Amino acid sequence: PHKFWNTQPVVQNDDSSSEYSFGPIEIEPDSFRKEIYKLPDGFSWFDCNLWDIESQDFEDTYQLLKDHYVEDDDSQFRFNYSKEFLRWALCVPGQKKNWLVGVRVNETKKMVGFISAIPIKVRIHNCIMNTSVVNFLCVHKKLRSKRLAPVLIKEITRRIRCEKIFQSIYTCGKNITKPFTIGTYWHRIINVKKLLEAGFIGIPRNMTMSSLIKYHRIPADKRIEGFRPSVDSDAEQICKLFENYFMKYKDVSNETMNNLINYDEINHSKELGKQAYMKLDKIEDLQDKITIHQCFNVEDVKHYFTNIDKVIVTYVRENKNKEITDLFSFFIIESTVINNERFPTINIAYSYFNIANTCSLKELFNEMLITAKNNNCDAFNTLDLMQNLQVIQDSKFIIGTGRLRYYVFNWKIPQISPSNVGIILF
Ligand SMILES: CCCCCCCCCCCCCC(=O)SCCNC(=O)CCNC(=O)[C@H](O)C(C)(C)COP(=O)(O)OP(=O)(O)OC[C@H]1O[C@@H](n2cnc3c(N)ncnc32)[C@H](O)[C@@H]1OP(=O)(O)O
Ligand SMILES: CCN(c1ccccc1)S(=O)(=O)c1ccc(Cl)c(C(=O)Nc2ccccc2N2CCCC2=O)c1
Ligand SMILES: [Cl-]
Ligand SMILES: [Cl-]
Repeated sequence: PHKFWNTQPVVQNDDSSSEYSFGPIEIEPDSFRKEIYKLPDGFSWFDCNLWDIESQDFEDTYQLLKDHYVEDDDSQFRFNYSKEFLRWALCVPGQKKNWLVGVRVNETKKMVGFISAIPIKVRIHNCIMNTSVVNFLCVHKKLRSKRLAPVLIKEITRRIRCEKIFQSIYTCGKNITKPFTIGTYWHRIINVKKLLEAGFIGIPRNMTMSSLIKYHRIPADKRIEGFRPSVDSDAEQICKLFENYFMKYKDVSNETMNNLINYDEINHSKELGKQAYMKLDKIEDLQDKITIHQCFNVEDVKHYFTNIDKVIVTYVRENKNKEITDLFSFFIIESTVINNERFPTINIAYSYFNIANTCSLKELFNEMLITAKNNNCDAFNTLDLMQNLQVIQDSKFIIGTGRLRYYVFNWKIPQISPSNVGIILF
Protein backbone atom coordinates (compact mmCIF):
# COMPACT_ATOMS: atom_id res chain seq x y z
CA PRO A 1 0.00 0.00 0.00
CA HIS A 2 1.33 3.45 -0.94
CA LYS A 3 1.93 6.03 1.76
CA PHE A 4 3.39 8.68 -0.58
CA TRP A 5 2.18 8.03 -4.13
CA ASN A 6 -1.41 7.77 -2.94
CA THR A 7 -1.15 11.51 -2.19
CA GLN A 8 0.13 12.66 -5.61
CA PRO A 9 -1.46 13.71 -8.94
CA VAL A 10 -0.75 10.50 -10.87
CA VAL A 11 -2.94 7.74 -12.20
CA GLN A 12 -3.34 5.12 -9.47
CA ASN A 13 -2.99 1.39 -10.07
CA ASP A 14 -6.69 0.87 -9.23
CA ASP A 15 -8.07 4.06 -10.82
CA SER A 16 -9.94 4.32 -14.11
CA SER A 17 -12.69 6.88 -14.66
CA SER A 18 -12.60 10.35 -16.25
CA GLU A 19 -14.35 10.92 -19.59
CA TYR A 20 -11.12 12.55 -20.88
CA SER A 21 -8.26 10.30 -21.95
CA PHE A 22 -5.65 13.11 -22.05
CA GLY A 23 -4.94 16.29 -20.14
CA PRO A 24 -3.67 17.61 -16.81
CA ILE A 25 -4.67 15.72 -13.68
CA GLU A 26 -4.85 18.97 -11.71
CA ILE A 27 -4.28 22.65 -12.51
CA GLU A 28 -2.77 24.19 -9.36
CA PRO A 29 -0.45 27.06 -10.41
CA ASP A 30 -0.84 29.10 -7.22
CA SER A 31 -1.38 26.64 -4.35
CA PHE A 32 1.81 24.56 -4.33
CA ARG A 33 4.12 24.52 -1.34
CA LYS A 34 7.13 26.77 -1.83
CA GLU A 35 8.97 26.30 1.47
CA ILE A 36 11.95 23.94 1.28
CA TYR A 37 11.42 20.45 2.76
CA LYS A 38 13.15 19.52 6.02
CA LEU A 39 15.63 16.67 6.06
CA PRO A 40 16.36 14.68 9.20
CA ASP A 41 18.65 16.30 11.73
CA GLY A 42 22.25 16.16 10.59
CA PHE A 43 21.57 16.33 6.83
CA SER A 44 21.65 19.23 4.36
CA TRP A 45 20.56 20.02 0.85
CA PHE A 46 23.11 21.29 -1.66
CA ASP A 47 23.04 22.31 -5.32
CA CYS A 48 25.34 19.78 -6.90
CA ASN A 49 28.21 21.40 -8.81
CA LEU A 50 28.32 19.31 -11.98
CA TRP A 51 29.44 22.47 -13.88
CA ASP A 52 33.09 21.71 -13.15
CA ILE A 53 34.03 18.13 -13.97
CA GLU A 54 36.95 18.42 -11.53
CA SER A 55 34.79 19.51 -8.57
CA GLN A 56 34.43 17.58 -5.32
CA ASP A 57 30.64 17.49 -5.85
CA PHE A 58 31.18 15.71 -9.15
CA GLU A 59 33.50 13.16 -7.54
CA ASP A 60 31.03 12.56 -4.69
CA THR A 61 28.10 12.15 -7.13
CA TYR A 62 30.13 9.75 -9.28
CA GLN A 63 31.05 7.64 -6.25
CA LEU A 64 27.50 7.72 -4.85
CA LEU A 65 25.99 6.39 -8.10
CA LYS A 66 28.87 3.98 -8.65
CA ASP A 67 28.18 2.18 -5.36
CA HIS A 68 24.45 2.83 -4.86
CA TYR A 69 22.57 3.32 -8.14
CA VAL A 70 20.40 0.88 -10.06
CA GLU A 71 21.21 -2.82 -10.00
CA ASP A 72 19.44 -5.59 -11.86
CA ASP A 73 17.03 -7.66 -9.75
CA ASP A 74 19.69 -10.36 -9.15
CA SER A 75 22.27 -7.74 -8.07
CA GLN A 76 24.79 -8.97 -10.64
CA PHE A 77 25.25 -5.58 -12.37
CA ARG A 78 25.17 -1.93 -11.32
CA PHE A 79 25.42 1.10 -13.60
CA ASN A 80 28.77 2.88 -13.44
CA TYR A 81 28.00 6.19 -15.16
CA SER A 82 31.12 8.16 -16.09
CA LYS A 83 31.51 11.83 -15.21
CA GLU A 84 31.60 12.69 -18.92
CA PHE A 85 28.25 10.91 -19.37
CA LEU A 86 26.68 12.65 -16.36
CA ARG A 87 27.86 16.02 -17.66
CA TRP A 88 26.26 15.30 -21.05
CA ALA A 89 23.01 13.87 -19.61
CA LEU A 90 22.41 16.64 -17.01
CA CYS A 91 24.13 19.87 -18.17
CA VAL A 92 21.64 20.28 -20.98
CA PRO A 93 20.38 23.43 -22.73
CA GLY A 94 18.15 25.42 -20.41
CA GLN A 95 19.19 23.47 -17.31
CA LYS A 96 18.87 25.20 -13.91
CA LYS A 97 21.63 24.94 -11.31
CA ASN A 98 19.16 24.15 -8.52
CA TRP A 99 17.72 21.15 -10.39
CA LEU A 100 20.84 19.09 -9.49
CA VAL A 101 20.06 18.23 -5.90
CA GLY A 102 22.34 16.54 -3.35
CA VAL A 103 22.04 15.42 0.28
CA ARG A 104 25.09 15.64 2.49
CA VAL A 105 25.76 14.34 6.00
CA ASN A 106 26.85 17.35 8.07
CA GLU A 107 29.14 15.35 10.35
CA THR A 108 31.05 13.53 7.63
CA LYS A 109 30.52 15.72 4.53
CA LYS A 110 29.58 12.53 2.62
CA MET A 111 26.99 12.79 -0.14
CA VAL A 112 24.27 10.23 0.57
CA GLY A 113 21.44 11.37 -1.69
CA PHE A 114 20.93 12.71 -5.21
CA ILE A 115 17.99 13.64 -7.40
CA SER A 116 17.97 15.55 -10.70
CA ALA A 117 15.61 17.11 -13.19
CA ILE A 118 16.30 18.22 -16.72
CA PRO A 119 14.10 20.49 -18.85
CA ILE A 120 12.70 18.94 -22.01
CA LYS A 121 10.01 19.82 -24.56
CA VAL A 122 7.33 17.26 -25.46
CA ARG A 123 4.28 16.70 -27.52
CA ILE A 124 1.53 14.64 -25.88
CA HIS A 125 -1.24 14.02 -28.42
CA ASN A 126 -2.81 17.40 -29.17
CA CYS A 127 -0.75 19.43 -26.63
CA ILE A 128 2.83 20.65 -26.49
CA MET A 129 4.60 21.82 -23.36
CA ASN A 130 7.87 22.43 -21.63
CA THR A 131 8.24 19.77 -18.98
CA SER A 132 10.83 17.93 -16.91
CA VAL A 133 12.47 14.53 -16.59
CA VAL A 134 13.39 13.31 -13.13
CA ASN A 135 16.30 10.84 -13.12
CA PHE A 136 19.26 9.57 -11.09
CA LEU A 137 17.29 9.38 -7.86
CA CYS A 138 19.66 7.63 -5.47
CA VAL A 139 19.92 7.06 -1.70
CA HIS A 140 22.91 5.44 0.00
CA LYS A 141 22.27 1.77 0.84
CA LYS A 142 22.63 2.35 4.57
CA LEU A 143 19.80 4.95 4.48
CA ARG A 144 17.26 2.88 2.56
CA SER A 145 13.72 2.12 3.74
CA LYS A 146 13.57 5.24 5.92
CA ARG A 147 11.13 7.22 3.74
CA LEU A 148 13.86 9.56 2.54
CA ALA A 149 13.08 9.13 -1.16
CA PRO A 150 9.70 10.93 -0.90
CA VAL A 151 11.50 13.91 0.66
CA LEU A 152 13.76 14.07 -2.39
CA ILE A 153 10.79 13.71 -4.75
CA LYS A 154 8.80 16.47 -3.02
CA GLU A 155 11.79 18.81 -3.03
CA ILE A 156 12.60 18.43 -6.72
CA THR A 157 8.84 18.78 -7.37
CA ARG A 158 8.95 22.13 -5.52
CA ARG A 159 11.96 23.31 -7.50
CA ILE A 160 10.32 22.37 -10.81
CA ARG A 161 7.01 24.05 -9.95
CA CYS A 162 8.90 27.25 -9.07
CA GLU A 163 9.92 27.35 -12.75
CA LYS A 164 6.21 27.20 -13.76
CA ILE A 165 6.40 23.55 -14.84
CA PHE A 166 3.80 21.19 -13.41
CA GLN A 167 4.40 17.88 -15.21
CA SER A 168 7.28 15.44 -15.31
CA ILE A 169 8.26 12.22 -17.03
CA TYR A 170 10.23 9.41 -15.40
CA THR A 171 10.97 5.74 -15.92
CA CYS A 172 11.52 3.03 -13.34
CA GLY A 173 12.54 -0.64 -13.30
CA LYS A 174 9.62 -1.28 -10.92
CA ASN A 175 5.88 -0.89 -10.77
CA ILE A 176 5.10 2.14 -8.59
CA THR A 177 1.79 3.61 -9.71
CA LYS A 178 0.04 2.81 -13.00
CA PRO A 179 2.48 3.18 -15.93
CA PHE A 180 1.26 4.61 -19.23
CA THR A 181 3.45 2.09 -21.05
CA ILE A 182 5.97 -0.65 -20.35
CA GLY A 183 9.19 -0.75 -22.38
CA THR A 184 10.99 -4.01 -22.95
CA TYR A 185 14.75 -4.04 -23.57
CA TRP A 186 16.29 -6.34 -26.18
CA HIS A 187 20.01 -7.23 -26.57
CA ARG A 188 22.12 -7.69 -29.64
CA ILE A 189 25.06 -9.58 -28.12
CA ILE A 190 28.43 -8.53 -29.56
CA ASN A 191 31.00 -10.15 -27.23
CA VAL A 192 29.42 -13.52 -26.46
CA LYS A 193 32.14 -15.14 -24.35
CA LYS A 194 32.75 -12.08 -22.19
CA LEU A 195 29.05 -11.59 -21.50
CA LEU A 196 28.63 -15.32 -20.78
CA GLU A 197 31.48 -15.16 -18.26
CA ALA A 198 30.00 -12.05 -16.72
CA GLY A 199 26.58 -13.72 -16.29
CA PHE A 200 24.81 -11.26 -18.60
CA ILE A 201 23.64 -14.10 -20.85
CA GLY A 202 23.40 -17.83 -20.33
CA ILE A 203 23.93 -20.67 -22.77
CA PRO A 204 20.92 -22.98 -23.27
CA ARG A 205 21.01 -26.65 -22.45
CA ASN A 206 20.87 -28.05 -25.98
CA MET A 207 23.34 -25.68 -27.64
CA THR A 208 27.11 -25.96 -28.12
CA MET A 209 29.38 -23.02 -27.39
CA SER A 210 30.17 -22.57 -31.08
CA SER A 211 26.43 -22.51 -31.87
CA LEU A 212 25.79 -19.74 -29.35
CA ILE A 213 28.73 -17.75 -30.73
CA LYS A 214 27.47 -18.23 -34.30
CA TYR A 215 23.90 -17.33 -33.35
CA HIS A 216 24.93 -13.86 -32.13
CA ARG A 217 27.63 -13.27 -34.78
CA ILE A 218 27.47 -9.99 -36.71
CA PRO A 219 27.88 -10.43 -40.48
CA ALA A 220 29.54 -7.24 -41.71
CA ASP A 221 29.18 -8.57 -45.28
CA LYS A 222 26.05 -6.51 -45.99
CA ARG A 223 26.89 -2.80 -45.61
CA ILE A 224 25.27 0.43 -46.78
CA GLU A 225 27.30 3.48 -47.72
CA GLY A 226 27.22 7.15 -46.86
CA PHE A 227 27.03 7.30 -43.04
CA ARG A 228 29.37 9.66 -41.21
CA PRO A 229 29.66 11.14 -37.70
CA SER A 230 27.49 14.18 -37.24
CA VAL A 231 29.18 17.54 -36.57
CA ASP A 232 27.79 20.72 -35.00
CA SER A 233 27.12 22.32 -38.41
CA ASP A 234 24.60 19.52 -39.14
CA ALA A 235 22.21 20.80 -36.48
CA GLU A 236 19.73 22.65 -38.70
CA GLN A 237 19.44 19.65 -41.04
CA ILE A 238 19.07 17.20 -38.19
CA CYS A 239 16.44 19.45 -36.63
CA LYS A 240 14.36 19.32 -39.80
CA LEU A 241 14.93 15.56 -40.06
CA PHE A 242 13.29 15.09 -36.63
CA GLU A 243 10.47 17.50 -37.49
CA ASN A 244 9.67 15.50 -40.61
CA TYR A 245 9.84 12.21 -38.71
CA PHE A 246 7.42 13.36 -35.96
CA MET A 247 5.04 14.78 -38.59
CA LYS A 248 5.14 11.44 -40.39
CA TYR A 249 4.27 9.35 -37.32
CA LYS A 250 1.97 11.75 -35.45
CA ASP A 251 -1.20 10.44 -33.80
CA VAL A 252 -3.29 13.56 -34.49
CA SER A 253 -4.71 15.01 -37.68
CA ASN A 254 -2.87 17.40 -39.96
CA GLU A 255 -5.20 20.13 -38.69
CA THR A 256 -4.50 19.45 -35.00
CA MET A 257 -0.76 19.11 -35.55
CA ASN A 258 -0.78 22.67 -36.91
CA ASN A 259 -2.87 23.93 -33.96
CA LEU A 260 -1.30 22.16 -31.01
CA ILE A 261 -2.40 23.38 -27.60
CA ASN A 262 0.58 25.10 -25.98
CA TYR A 263 0.13 24.19 -22.32
CA ASP A 264 2.69 26.77 -21.15
CA GLU A 265 0.33 29.56 -22.20
CA ILE A 266 -2.66 28.26 -20.18
CA ASN A 267 -1.20 26.46 -17.19
CA HIS A 268 -1.43 29.60 -15.05
CA SER A 269 -5.23 29.36 -14.91
CA LYS A 270 -7.68 26.70 -13.86
CA GLU A 271 -10.19 28.07 -16.38
CA LEU A 272 -7.84 28.22 -19.40
CA GLY A 273 -5.86 25.05 -18.62
CA LYS A 274 -9.04 23.04 -19.12
CA GLN A 275 -8.53 23.60 -22.85
CA ALA A 276 -5.97 20.80 -22.68
CA TYR A 277 -8.56 18.07 -21.93
CA MET A 278 -9.19 15.76 -24.87
CA LYS A 279 -11.29 12.67 -25.46
CA LEU A 280 -10.16 9.68 -27.50
CA ASP A 281 -12.86 7.95 -29.57
CA LYS A 282 -11.11 4.57 -29.47
CA ILE A 283 -7.59 3.47 -28.61
CA GLU A 284 -7.16 1.92 -32.07
CA ASP A 285 -7.03 5.53 -33.36
CA LEU A 286 -3.45 5.58 -32.03
CA GLN A 287 -2.29 2.35 -33.64
CA ASP A 288 1.30 2.49 -34.90
CA LYS A 289 1.56 6.27 -34.39
CA ILE A 290 3.59 8.24 -31.86
CA THR A 291 1.50 9.74 -29.07
CA ILE A 292 4.17 11.28 -26.85
CA HIS A 293 7.68 12.34 -27.80
CA GLN A 294 10.51 14.74 -27.06
CA CYS A 295 10.85 17.77 -29.35
CA PHE A 296 14.25 19.20 -30.28
CA ASN A 297 15.23 22.68 -31.34
CA VAL A 298 18.56 23.36 -33.01
CA GLU A 299 20.35 23.99 -29.71
CA ASP A 300 18.99 20.70 -28.35
CA VAL A 301 20.05 18.82 -31.49
CA LYS A 302 23.58 20.23 -31.21
CA HIS A 303 23.80 19.05 -27.58
CA TYR A 304 22.25 15.56 -27.81
CA PHE A 305 22.92 14.28 -31.36
CA THR A 306 26.69 14.62 -31.13
CA ASN A 307 29.75 12.41 -30.71
CA ILE A 308 31.55 12.17 -27.36
CA ASP A 309 33.97 9.28 -26.77
CA LYS A 310 32.40 6.54 -24.63
CA VAL A 311 29.20 8.60 -24.16
CA ILE A 312 27.18 9.27 -27.34
CA VAL A 313 27.46 8.27 -31.00
CA THR A 314 25.44 9.91 -33.84
CA TYR A 315 25.84 9.17 -37.56
CA VAL A 316 24.04 10.71 -40.52
CA ARG A 317 23.57 9.79 -44.16
CA GLU A 318 23.63 12.47 -46.88
CA ASN A 319 22.27 12.62 -50.43
CA LYS A 320 24.29 14.10 -53.29
CA ASN A 321 22.59 17.47 -52.68
CA LYS A 322 23.99 17.26 -49.11
CA GLU A 323 20.58 16.90 -47.56
CA ILE A 324 20.76 14.72 -44.48
CA THR A 325 18.33 11.89 -45.08
CA ASP A 326 18.98 9.41 -42.23
CA LEU A 327 20.29 9.28 -38.66
CA PHE A 328 21.24 6.70 -36.07
CA SER A 329 22.38 7.38 -32.54
CA PHE A 330 23.14 5.51 -29.35
CA PHE A 331 24.58 6.32 -25.94
CA ILE A 332 26.99 4.17 -23.98
CA ILE A 333 27.03 3.22 -20.29
CA GLU A 334 29.55 1.09 -18.43
CA SER A 335 28.22 -1.23 -15.76
CA THR A 336 30.00 -2.86 -12.84
CA VAL A 337 30.00 -6.67 -12.80
CA ILE A 338 29.59 -6.98 -9.04
CA ASN A 339 32.31 -9.07 -7.35
CA ASN A 340 33.64 -10.33 -10.68
CA GLU A 341 37.44 -10.33 -10.74
CA ARG A 342 37.74 -11.64 -14.35
CA PHE A 343 35.56 -8.98 -16.04
CA PRO A 344 34.81 -6.18 -13.56
CA THR A 345 32.88 -4.03 -16.06
CA ILE A 346 30.85 -4.33 -19.23
CA ASN A 347 30.07 -1.70 -21.84
CA ILE A 348 26.52 -1.46 -23.15
CA ALA A 349 25.24 0.69 -26.03
CA TYR A 350 21.64 1.97 -25.86
CA SER A 351 19.60 2.91 -28.94
CA TYR A 352 18.67 6.60 -28.74
CA PHE A 353 16.74 8.08 -31.73
CA ASN A 354 16.88 6.67 -35.25
CA ILE A 355 15.44 7.82 -38.55
CA ALA A 356 15.53 5.64 -41.66
CA ASN A 357 14.35 7.25 -44.89
CA THR A 358 16.66 5.92 -47.62
CA CYS A 359 17.24 2.42 -46.20
CA SER A 360 15.24 -0.03 -44.15
CA LEU A 361 15.22 0.28 -40.39
CA LYS A 362 16.98 -3.10 -40.11
CA GLU A 363 19.66 -1.82 -42.48
CA LEU A 364 20.11 1.31 -40.38
CA PHE A 365 20.31 -0.71 -37.18
CA ASN A 366 22.85 -3.04 -38.82
CA GLU A 367 25.21 -0.10 -39.55
CA MET A 368 24.64 1.11 -35.98
CA LEU A 369 25.38 -2.32 -34.50
CA ILE A 370 28.66 -2.47 -36.40
CA THR A 371 29.48 0.99 -35.17
CA ALA A 372 28.67 0.04 -31.58
CA LYS A 373 30.98 -2.97 -31.97
CA ASN A 374 33.67 -0.62 -33.25
CA ASN A 375 33.16 1.53 -30.14
CA ASN A 376 34.15 -1.44 -27.90
CA CYS A 377 30.59 -2.14 -26.74
CA ASP A 378 29.83 -5.66 -25.50
CA ALA A 379 26.11 -5.54 -26.36
CA PHE A 380 23.66 -3.21 -28.10
CA ASN A 381 20.34 -2.53 -26.32
CA THR A 382 17.08 -1.46 -27.96
CA LEU A 383 13.65 -0.84 -26.44
CA ASP A 384 10.49 -1.82 -28.25
CA LEU A 385 9.59 1.87 -28.48
CA MET A 386 8.79 3.84 -31.66
CA GLN A 387 9.21 1.49 -34.66
CA ASN A 388 11.95 -0.63 -33.09
CA LEU A 389 9.82 -3.80 -33.29
CA GLN A 390 10.61 -3.79 -37.02
CA VAL A 391 14.26 -4.58 -36.13
CA ILE A 392 13.57 -6.86 -33.16
CA GLN A 393 11.21 -9.11 -35.12
CA ASP A 394 12.75 -12.14 -36.80
CA SER A 395 16.24 -11.13 -35.72
CA LYS A 396 19.09 -12.16 -33.47
CA PHE A 397 17.98 -9.75 -30.73
CA ILE A 398 17.24 -11.59 -27.48
CA ILE A 399 15.02 -10.38 -24.68
CA GLY A 400 16.52 -8.53 -21.74
CA THR A 401 15.73 -9.10 -18.08
CA GLY A 402 13.63 -6.36 -16.51
CA ARG A 403 10.94 -3.96 -17.68
CA LEU A 404 10.94 -0.16 -17.95
CA ARG A 405 7.73 1.40 -16.64
CA TYR A 406 6.95 4.81 -18.17
CA TYR A 407 5.22 7.39 -15.95
CA VAL A 408 3.88 10.89 -16.29
CA PHE A 409 3.41 13.16 -13.28
CA ASN A 410 0.22 15.25 -13.37
CA TRP A 411 -0.99 14.29 -16.81
CA LYS A 412 -3.41 11.67 -18.07
CA ILE A 413 -2.22 9.35 -20.83
CA PRO A 414 -4.21 6.22 -21.64
CA GLN A 415 -2.36 2.97 -21.40
CA ILE A 416 -0.64 2.79 -24.77
CA SER A 417 1.78 0.61 -26.65
CA PRO A 418 5.51 1.32 -26.39
CA SER A 419 5.40 1.84 -30.18
CA ASN A 420 3.37 4.99 -29.36
CA VAL A 421 6.20 6.44 -27.22
CA GLY A 422 9.22 8.46 -28.33
CA ILE A 423 10.86 9.19 -25.00
CA ILE A 424 14.35 7.74 -24.33
CA LEU A 425 15.82 8.45 -20.86
CA PHE A 426 19.45 8.19 -19.76
C1 LIG B 1 6.00 18.75 -11.52
C2 LIG B 1 7.33 18.05 -11.25
C3 LIG B 1 7.19 16.67 -10.57
C4 LIG B 1 8.58 16.13 -10.21
C5 LIG B 1 8.54 14.72 -9.59
C6 LIG B 1 8.04 13.62 -10.55
C7 LIG B 1 8.15 12.22 -9.92
C8 LIG B 1 9.57 11.67 -9.89
C9 LIG B 1 9.66 10.41 -9.04
C10 LIG B 1 11.07 9.83 -8.96
C11 LIG B 1 11.58 9.37 -10.35
C12 LIG B 1 12.74 8.35 -10.25
C13 LIG B 1 13.40 8.06 -11.61
C14 LIG B 1 14.70 7.34 -11.30
O1 LIG B 1 15.69 7.90 -10.93
S1 LIG B 1 14.59 5.53 -11.45
C15 LIG B 1 16.00 4.88 -10.55
C16 LIG B 1 15.75 5.07 -9.04
N1 LIG B 1 16.99 4.79 -8.37
C17 LIG B 1 17.39 3.45 -8.00
O2 LIG B 1 16.69 2.51 -8.21
C18 LIG B 1 18.74 3.34 -7.31
C19 LIG B 1 18.74 2.30 -6.20
N2 LIG B 1 17.69 2.52 -5.21
C20 LIG B 1 17.70 3.68 -4.36
O3 LIG B 1 18.57 4.50 -4.44
C21 LIG B 1 16.54 3.73 -3.36
O4 LIG B 1 15.92 2.45 -3.31
C22 LIG B 1 15.49 4.76 -3.79
C23 LIG B 1 16.06 6.17 -3.66
C24 LIG B 1 15.05 4.52 -5.23
C25 LIG B 1 14.26 4.61 -2.89
O5 LIG B 1 14.67 4.85 -1.58
P1 LIG B 1 14.19 3.74 -0.50
O6 LIG B 1 14.28 2.33 -1.10
O7 LIG B 1 15.10 3.87 0.68
O8 LIG B 1 12.64 3.94 -0.21
P2 LIG B 1 12.06 5.06 0.86
O9 LIG B 1 11.73 4.28 2.10
O10 LIG B 1 12.99 6.21 1.06
O11 LIG B 1 10.66 5.52 0.21
C26 LIG B 1 9.73 4.59 -0.22
C27 LIG B 1 8.87 5.32 -1.16
O12 LIG B 1 9.54 5.66 -2.22
C28 LIG B 1 8.90 5.05 -3.46
N3 LIG B 1 9.81 4.71 -4.37
C29 LIG B 1 10.78 3.80 -4.30
N4 LIG B 1 11.49 3.78 -5.43
C30 LIG B 1 10.97 4.72 -6.25
C31 LIG B 1 11.26 5.19 -7.54
N5 LIG B 1 12.34 4.62 -8.33
N6 LIG B 1 10.52 6.16 -8.07
C32 LIG B 1 9.51 6.69 -7.37
N7 LIG B 1 9.19 6.28 -6.15
C33 LIG B 1 9.91 5.30 -5.56
C34 LIG B 1 8.05 3.87 -2.80
O13 LIG B 1 7.00 3.53 -3.80
C35 LIG B 1 7.63 4.32 -1.68
O14 LIG B 1 6.51 5.23 -1.66
P3 LIG B 1 5.01 4.60 -1.44
O15 LIG B 1 4.86 3.35 -2.23
O16 LIG B 1 4.94 4.35 0.05
O17 LIG B 1 3.90 5.57 -1.89
C1 LIG C 1 21.72 -6.72 -16.68
C2 LIG C 1 20.91 -5.87 -17.65
N1 LIG C 1 21.01 -4.41 -17.55
C3 LIG C 1 21.34 -3.68 -16.33
C4 LIG C 1 20.32 -3.62 -15.36
C5 LIG C 1 20.52 -2.90 -14.20
C6 LIG C 1 21.75 -2.27 -13.99
C7 LIG C 1 22.75 -2.32 -14.95
C8 LIG C 1 22.56 -3.02 -16.12
S1 LIG C 1 20.45 -3.50 -18.91
O1 LIG C 1 20.50 -4.20 -20.17
O2 LIG C 1 21.19 -2.25 -19.06
C9 LIG C 1 18.76 -3.25 -18.47
C10 LIG C 1 17.75 -4.07 -18.96
C11 LIG C 1 16.45 -3.86 -18.55
C12 LIG C 1 16.19 -2.83 -17.65
CL1 LIG C 1 14.55 -2.49 -17.08
C13 LIG C 1 17.21 -2.02 -17.20
C14 LIG C 1 16.99 -0.92 -16.21
O3 LIG C 1 16.97 -1.17 -15.05
N2 LIG C 1 16.90 0.42 -16.69
C15 LIG C 1 16.77 1.51 -15.75
C16 LIG C 1 16.01 1.41 -14.58
C17 LIG C 1 15.94 2.51 -13.72
C18 LIG C 1 16.64 3.67 -14.04
C19 LIG C 1 17.38 3.75 -15.21
C20 LIG C 1 17.44 2.65 -16.05
N3 LIG C 1 18.21 2.84 -17.26
C21 LIG C 1 19.57 3.63 -17.30
C22 LIG C 1 20.15 3.43 -18.55
C23 LIG C 1 18.99 3.07 -19.50
C24 LIG C 1 17.83 2.54 -18.54
O4 LIG C 1 16.85 1.98 -18.88
C25 LIG C 1 18.50 -2.21 -17.61
CL1 LIG D 1 8.94 19.73 5.87
CL1 LIG E 1 6.58 8.79 3.09
